[PDB]
Amino acid sequence: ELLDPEQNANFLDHYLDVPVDLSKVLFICTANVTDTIPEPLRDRMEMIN
Amino acid sequence: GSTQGKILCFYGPPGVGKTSIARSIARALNREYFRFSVGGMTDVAEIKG
Amino acid sequence: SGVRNLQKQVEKVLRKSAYKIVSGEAESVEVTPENLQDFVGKPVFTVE
Ligand SMILES: Nc1ncnc2c1ncn2[C@@H]1O[C@H](COP(=O)(O)OP(=O)(O)O)[C@@H](O)[C@H]1O
Repeated sequence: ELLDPEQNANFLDHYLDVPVDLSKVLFICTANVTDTIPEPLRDRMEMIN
Repeated sequence: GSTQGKILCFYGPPGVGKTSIARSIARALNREYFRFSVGGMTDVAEIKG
Repeated sequence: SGVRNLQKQVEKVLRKSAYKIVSGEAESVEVTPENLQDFVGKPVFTVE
């Protein structure tokens, strides 16, 4: 739900229910080897090396 | 046109300079930086309070 | 089977159109099916 380009725009957390709008944020991910990451998650982002 | 989201990943031997270039992009693009390790967590509440 | 998820998609697309209006260039966004992949990015699923 965080990393979905669309659903970040209405991110919500248990403390303050109201949606937040993360749409402009630039997430990045770092993994020592890209394969161990579960398939549904690995498949979205590109695995630059 | 405007910025667009996409997720991306970097991977390679530890200590290749990954995070340093990450921050370099944060000051390249001029966006604000904030690192957030997530190695080995399972308490989803940390991501949502 | 529910329509809530399509309502979220079209919402996101619309709000991006609002962002193209209120500060962006066009005074009248004109969505077309070929255009949509611009707004909401590339299709994810295809192979039913
Ligand atoms: N091409 C490079 N130029 C300058 N410093 C580098 C380069 N490659 C690696 N480093 C240094 O190596 C270290 C590696 O750190 P970093 O990418 O920040 O996280 P990690 O240690 O996980 O790689 C940094 O201190 C960085 O300055």
